[PDB]
Amino acid sequence: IPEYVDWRQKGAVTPVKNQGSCGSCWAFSAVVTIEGIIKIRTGNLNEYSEQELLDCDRRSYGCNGGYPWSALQLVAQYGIHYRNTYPYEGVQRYCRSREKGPYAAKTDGVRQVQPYNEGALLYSIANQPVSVVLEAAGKDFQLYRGGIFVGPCGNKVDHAVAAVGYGPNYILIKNSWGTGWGENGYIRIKRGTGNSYGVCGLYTSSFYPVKN
Repeated sequence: IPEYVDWRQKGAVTPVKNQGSCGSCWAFSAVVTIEGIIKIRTGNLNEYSEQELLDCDRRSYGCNGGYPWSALQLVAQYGIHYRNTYPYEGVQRYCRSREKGPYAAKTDGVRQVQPYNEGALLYSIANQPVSVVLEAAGKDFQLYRGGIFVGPCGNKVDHAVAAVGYGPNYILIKNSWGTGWGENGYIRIKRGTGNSYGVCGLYTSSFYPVKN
């Protein structure tokens, strides 16, 4: 794999979004990977509906939290609609997929990255955007405003985001707190420190969608 990867430059990342005050970070994370893999396979970049996952994934808790892996399997089992047809509301409602018509896209499956292994995760990112978790509760993360972030932070993950590239000393992460946070909405987290948890527990739980 190359020394640098940035899916943004390859036209596979859509604009940064703001989840607002609704704990839907699991859904936003999932969508970034779906937007990613559809672009890689068909050449076309489209935005997909976070709202649809928020309302339909029965294993998840709507604005109270959820699991990016549950979302991804829903996209594999059923499909997902375009963001335009099923726009983000910032609160859980009821599943309206039925009244939106045919799904815009469908994946074939989900795969998990081997955890606590920097190399395995870099290898996946080199193939496509990946959904990852990290500890975002600490003030340093919340006030992050740029630079390569080294912490401080522990490993009590509580936030799902998406990894969209890397370089010699960092991993590139797209957050869903809008553009006024971090580097226009992104963060560069330090890698290569030799801690198997990863900085802020970044290597704990990573999943990516498969489409043939």
